[PDB]
Amino acid sequence: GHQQLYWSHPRKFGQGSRSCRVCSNRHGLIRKYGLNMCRQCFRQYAKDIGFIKLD
Amino acid sequence: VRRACYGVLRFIMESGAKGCEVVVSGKLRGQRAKSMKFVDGLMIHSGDPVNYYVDTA
Amino acid sequence: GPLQSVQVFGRKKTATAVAHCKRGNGLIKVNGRPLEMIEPRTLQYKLLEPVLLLGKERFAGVDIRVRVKGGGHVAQIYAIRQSISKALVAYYQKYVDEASKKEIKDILIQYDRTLLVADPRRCESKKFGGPGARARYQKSYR
Amino acid sequence: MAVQISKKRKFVADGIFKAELNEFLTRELAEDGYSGVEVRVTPTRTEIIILATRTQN
Amino acid sequence: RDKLNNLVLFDKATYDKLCKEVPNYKLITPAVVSERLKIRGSLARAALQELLSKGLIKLVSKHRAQVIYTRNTKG
Amino acid sequence: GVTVKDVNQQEFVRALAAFLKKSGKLKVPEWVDTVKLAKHKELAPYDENWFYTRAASTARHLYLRGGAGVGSMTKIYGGRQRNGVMPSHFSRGSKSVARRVLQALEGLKMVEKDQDGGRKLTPQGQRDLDRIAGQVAAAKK
Amino acid sequence: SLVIPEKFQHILRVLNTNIDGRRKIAFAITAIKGVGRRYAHVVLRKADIDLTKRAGELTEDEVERVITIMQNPRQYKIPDWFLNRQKDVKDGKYSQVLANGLDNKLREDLERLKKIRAHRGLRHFWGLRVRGQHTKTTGRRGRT
Amino acid sequence: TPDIKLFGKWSTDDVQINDISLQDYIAVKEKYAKYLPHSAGRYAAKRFRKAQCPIVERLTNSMMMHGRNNGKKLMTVRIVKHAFEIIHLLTGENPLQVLVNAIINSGPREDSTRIRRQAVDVSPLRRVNQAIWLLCTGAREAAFRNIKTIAECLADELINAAKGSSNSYAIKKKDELERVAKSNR
Amino acid sequence: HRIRITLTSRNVKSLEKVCADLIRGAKEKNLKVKGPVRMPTKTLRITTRKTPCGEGSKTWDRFQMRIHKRLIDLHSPSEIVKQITSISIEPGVEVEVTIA
Amino acid sequence: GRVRTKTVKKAARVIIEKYYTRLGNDFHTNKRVCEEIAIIPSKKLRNKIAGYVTHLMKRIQRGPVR
RNA sequence: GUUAAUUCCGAUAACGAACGAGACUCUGGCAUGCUAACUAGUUACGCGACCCCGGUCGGCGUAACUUCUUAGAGGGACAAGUGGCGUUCAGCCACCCGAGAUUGAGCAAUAACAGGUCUGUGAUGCCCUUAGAUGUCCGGGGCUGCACGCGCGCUACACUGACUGGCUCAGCGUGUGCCUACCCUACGCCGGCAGGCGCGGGUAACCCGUUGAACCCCAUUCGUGAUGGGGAUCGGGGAUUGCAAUUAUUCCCCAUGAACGAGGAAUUCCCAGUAAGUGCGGGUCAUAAGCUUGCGUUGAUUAAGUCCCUGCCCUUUGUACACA
Ligand SMILES: [Mg+2]
Ligand SMILES: [Mg+2]
Ligand SMILES: [Mg+2]
Ligand SMILES: [Mg+2]
Ligand SMILES: [Mg+2]
Ligand SMILES: [Mg+2]
Ligand SMILES: [Mg+2]
Ligand SMILES: [Mg+2]
Ligand SMILES: [Mg+2]
Ligand SMILES: [Mg+2]
Ligand SMILES: [Mg+2]
Ligand SMILES: [Mg+2]
Repeated sequence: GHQQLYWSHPRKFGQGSRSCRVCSNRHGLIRKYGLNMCRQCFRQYAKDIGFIKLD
Repeated sequence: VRRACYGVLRFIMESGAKGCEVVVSGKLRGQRAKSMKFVDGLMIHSGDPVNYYVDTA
Repeated sequence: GPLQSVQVFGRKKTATAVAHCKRGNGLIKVNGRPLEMIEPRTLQYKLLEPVLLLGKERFAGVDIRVRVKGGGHVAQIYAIRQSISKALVAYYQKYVDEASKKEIKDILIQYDRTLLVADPRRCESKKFGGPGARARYQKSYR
Repeated sequence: MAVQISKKRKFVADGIFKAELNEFLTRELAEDGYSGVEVRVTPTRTEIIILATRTQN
Repeated sequence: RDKLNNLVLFDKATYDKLCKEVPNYKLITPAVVSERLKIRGSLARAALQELLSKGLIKLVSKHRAQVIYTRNTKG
Repeated sequence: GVTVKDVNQQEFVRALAAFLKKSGKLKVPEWVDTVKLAKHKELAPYDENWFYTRAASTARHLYLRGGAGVGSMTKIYGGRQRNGVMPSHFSRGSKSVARRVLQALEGLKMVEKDQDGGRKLTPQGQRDLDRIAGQVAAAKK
Repeated sequence: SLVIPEKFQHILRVLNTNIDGRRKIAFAITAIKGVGRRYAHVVLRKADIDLTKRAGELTEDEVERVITIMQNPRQYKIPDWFLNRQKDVKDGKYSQVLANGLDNKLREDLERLKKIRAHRGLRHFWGLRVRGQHTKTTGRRGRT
Repeated sequence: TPDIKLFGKWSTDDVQINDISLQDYIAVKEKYAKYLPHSAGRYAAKRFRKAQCPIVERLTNSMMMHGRNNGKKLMTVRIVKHAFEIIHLLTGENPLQVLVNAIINSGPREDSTRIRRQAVDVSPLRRVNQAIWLLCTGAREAAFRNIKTIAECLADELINAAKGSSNSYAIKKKDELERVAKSNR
Repeated sequence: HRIRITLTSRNVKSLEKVCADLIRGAKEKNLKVKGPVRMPTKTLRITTRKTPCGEGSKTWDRFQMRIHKRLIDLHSPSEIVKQITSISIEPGVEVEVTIA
Repeated sequence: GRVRTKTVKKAARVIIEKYYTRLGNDFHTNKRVCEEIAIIPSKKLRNKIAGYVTHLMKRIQRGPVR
């Protein structure tokens, strides 16, 4: 049926399973320290998180 | 746009600021992207004091 | 009776070597083994340099134990080289007269500044856009 | 805590908490004069002060 | 163009020449012996080790890259 | 007397290899003569009794520091992994060869398994190591 | 020993392939196809051979023993993982094949791929990279 | 030996520098001779601090070249030591004196440059640098693709340069540069 | 009796003020106190591209986040530790009180 | 180049104009004097101002300053 | 005139100013002094083990202390002292004392490009489509295709090297997840290896881990031969990840053993712990480093200058250019 083909592909791995938590896109994801967000929004919200370019 | 930037700048100079910089970018008086810039007062740009001496929006 | 313990560190780029002088006989050992077996053996006379410059009479009354960590081979060798000399200078400053300390300091300085003064040169940070600190990647026109 | 998260992930999660908080209140309190937030995380109580201009609004 | 056809083992004349002239050389090292006698370097090293076993040459400083031998003492 | 640290180690491991040649009861495995000692090595060793020499090296490493299991043995016997067209990296050694070395040194009492994991060295092995240290000292004197 | 002995073979002849007697035995066997450095050292170790000797000093009954050990790996205690025809398709026997049957079984494997008409056999017939290589930038010196 | 210094087994004294032009720029006598040609560094900080570096250390530093050998100073200390052994066992003199004579003979007194090329006489420090480069380049060219080792080649090049028999590559390039500068002046 | 306060903070001088205030509180309440033991700090390093797209010169950011962890051992019952940690806390410092 | 800027030089001239009696020849004395009398936020700027104070005091002991 | 600098001195129809540079922040080093420490240790003791009173132990436990450990407040260096040059001003060079007498990065002004990004966005105007969809889901393929050319890189062309054993030293770091299904691994057996099977430790100065990393050092084998250099291509087999590896995902074993003998015109990057050699972490990662970003080891040649080329910044000059 349609219920057995709509969301039956395995999403246990890969970059298509995870996404950004702002853009929900699947490119340039920062998975380090559980950020799980793209580098553009990381540059956007690094001041709000606490990251700062000291050196 | 001009009167609104004049009003915002006059209000913040009435409140009391060391200096300001109002940049309105976009399409004005036509299709070509014209960017207006209103600067007066003491305003610093470079160095570590830009982190905690100015407020940027 | 009184313990004449002198603990003096010596630093290269990363290697830190702490020498320890006491009252005793003329034996010098580094990490539980003497100076005659510290590889590479090409820098054996470099290890023997304070003994060869000062004679066995100065080192006869001092026993030196050195604990070493960090760096590479030449770094640890030059670290213990600096550290045993600085430890002997500090021991002769603390427990005997300052004139012999000044003469031994003159003998060490007239040979090499590295025996007493550490080198402040350390590794420069690598920058983005290059395989090293100063070098860049190969720029390709056209 | 039973999940036992590390401090490396915990301060990052608090930063993303403050970021999503600031963005949500920027989108929602925009017409009312939003100016910021300040969150004091105490044990068993979470004080979270909206800093804004028009308190009646 | 050029090819070095060195001897893998001793000829009789080359062995007599190594017994005659090589303990009279000031440089007794296997590369120089191989260059002068057109033999292998390993063959030269085994030859100098057996000359050490016989007792006609004097060791100066041996090493994993190069061993150094010279003549016997003069007096 | 003397310890093994006053002794030059390069001839000391060969002297303990000669001591294991003199003893001859380590119960060597059957696959000694044909195996390659690591995944990063390319050939078999030139020496026919590499097992005794590496057991000597294992004895002096466990004398210097104990609690070294099979992972630490592969760490001390790792090396360059020449990947050919790719750049080289560090590669750990073979596990089973040092495992058989530790089983031989547990068979004849030179090492003993210690609590909280690892192999330490027994006082009988310390006695044998200091006796052969005195032997190499008397040889170099 | 150090001089040239009697009956010194400058070139040995084993399995229609010349062997340089100047070269050391564990490397002089490597001129034969199907045997390399590792399997040569395994054969010389499983036989009672001083491997310091050259390939001209050793005797003819002993090189016949070397030939029998190289032709029969299983019967002289060599494991199955030193072999280049582990679990063959046609007969299923762990064996070491030397310098003519190697090319024969290679062209028979190419003929089997040609018969089954696989993509692997098609890339072999075309003369291209079959293990999945990128032929866009490399492989130009072979084709003109 | 606390008073007099021994370069390995070699004496500091009895090293006569023939050229008085190369007296200060050859740092070999009574202050700069050490136990090993290895050292810590700092000689490349100031301009004329390179002249105070000892000449055996300068040969040790200039020997390590061509990619695969950059940063093997213990290894080229071994090379220079065995080369001094071969120099003593061939010539029968002081290897330090042979090296000083090799620098004096191999150093070109003039060169030519663009001010058409005009010839000018070079600085003595530049002459020492050119000699150290040329004899090292000749030794490496003799050692590349050869049975003769690098210590034997460096010993033969230093002995041929101290002799001046025109069989050394350094002496040949010195004569070539001197002849070109004699021509275009 | 042996109660362990762990102080984790991003700012430096605020954490120093908090640990000094805990030292002054222990000195006023008269208990055996250990010194403020510093841990080696952690530098969370992120290196991304400056450009949102990929077309530009190869420029790279260095986003740093330094976190610091001090610890203070107290020889006192639980109510004293709760009374000390209840008073004068500021948002930069996270406090973890271990009983054992 | 170790060239002093105007924020060093004018502030040092104001310090010497207001506190000529307190300042002296020794760098480590009049550096602490300038630290006491002037609110300087950073040690490097403080050292620059104190060094230019010492140099102008040498100029004053040599002769008149414009 | 001076400076890395529109940096200052000084002249002066200019005066008073402002951004930038500088100043600032972080990093690197020096403080046998202050604060600290059972998630770092030190040295003394008490035992234990071994060798002939003494030596070793990262074997155990405790007695003061912080030299080594880490991180906080401070301090220290400023052309300050001397000798010269210089309007005796701005400043420049050398030297003594000394850990430094130019450590490195971040930030970075006005004005602009019709430079890149609508394929980062639930930033977006307009246009197109909107159910037989350019929306969304599933299966397979492709993004890897190969007569050709270019660019960034890796491997090398060997004897200053390769192979085989022995010795011996690091620092950045990271590590069990909101969805999320995927962590670092000690140790004991099975197997040659890739790996597999069980007990543990670790949310991290606790465990991996004293991070037993390479280059290098020592000792054999090789002998100038496209050779034991080099490992491309290709056959046979064995394992892990995943629902699924065929167009070989990767890894391991045997075998096959190509060009390449230091590279033409042309051209890149760099001057001190620098280039280069060399290995280790993060990102992409279920499986995964020839890339990139950081770190550590060994560690130099030559230069302290110039506008010759390529360009840049001031002043004057000329212009028939001003999308210059
Ligand atoms: Mg500014
Ligand atoms: Mg700035
Ligand atoms: Mg190793
Ligand atoms: Mg050669
Ligand atoms: Mg455009
Ligand atoms: Mg699909
Ligand atoms: Mg592509
Ligand atoms: Mg091409
Ligand atoms: Mg090879
Ligand atoms: Mg080959
Ligand atoms: Mg990439
Ligand atoms: Mg005109």
